[PDB]
Amino acid sequence: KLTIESTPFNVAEGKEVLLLAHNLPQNRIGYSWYKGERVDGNSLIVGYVIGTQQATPGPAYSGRETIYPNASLLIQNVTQNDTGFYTLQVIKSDLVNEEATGQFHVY
Amino acid sequence: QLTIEAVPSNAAEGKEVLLLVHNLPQDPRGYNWYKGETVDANRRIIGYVISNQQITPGPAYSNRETIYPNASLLMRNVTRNDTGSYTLQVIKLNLMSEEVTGQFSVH
Ligand SMILES: [Cl-]
Repeated sequence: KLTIESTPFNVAEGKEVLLLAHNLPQNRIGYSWYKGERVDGNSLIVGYVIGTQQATPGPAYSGRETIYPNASLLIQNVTQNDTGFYTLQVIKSDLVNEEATGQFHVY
Repeated sequence: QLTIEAVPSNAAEGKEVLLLVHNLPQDPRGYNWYKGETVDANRRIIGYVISNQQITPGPAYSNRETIYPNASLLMRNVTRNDTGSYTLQVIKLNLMSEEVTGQFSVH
């Protein structure tokens, strides 16, 4: 089952956090990361097409996020407003998509 | 503007409801329907992949639902327990998405 691990969980203001996706589906074709606990267009950080490596920012994009081909999301120079839940949707070739939510906490 | 129109909006038990989709984006790749107000794989009713016309029953499929190539969802044999919200996610060719939620009631 797709799960998100934040490392570290407790992240000092100004430092960075890496959100790792474990158990990716084999027929993955893209990713979308969202701020909060749900898929929601108003909270899209970044979308990503694996094959072209094309990242597309959304309204929650800060310029401090980087999405990697294994779906990991690095957030740099974190602030108190970055604190909380992040949700990954993995888009698959059959569109039987999967989601997982992770969390970190800025201190 | 992507919208759902429930036909009818308030249905009698045993009858049917069609969730008619208006204003699909250009370059859809396919669709998924969800029970409730949020995209959630566990609540996925059924989907459709345009390129190979693949229909994808999900965990919330109840043997009453049909998805049409225009993304509309037909539910046959409705009951009072179907009353509530239903959410469509459209995946575009570039793997960006749009979500919209409609509702209907059964008396
Ligand atoms: Cl780290």
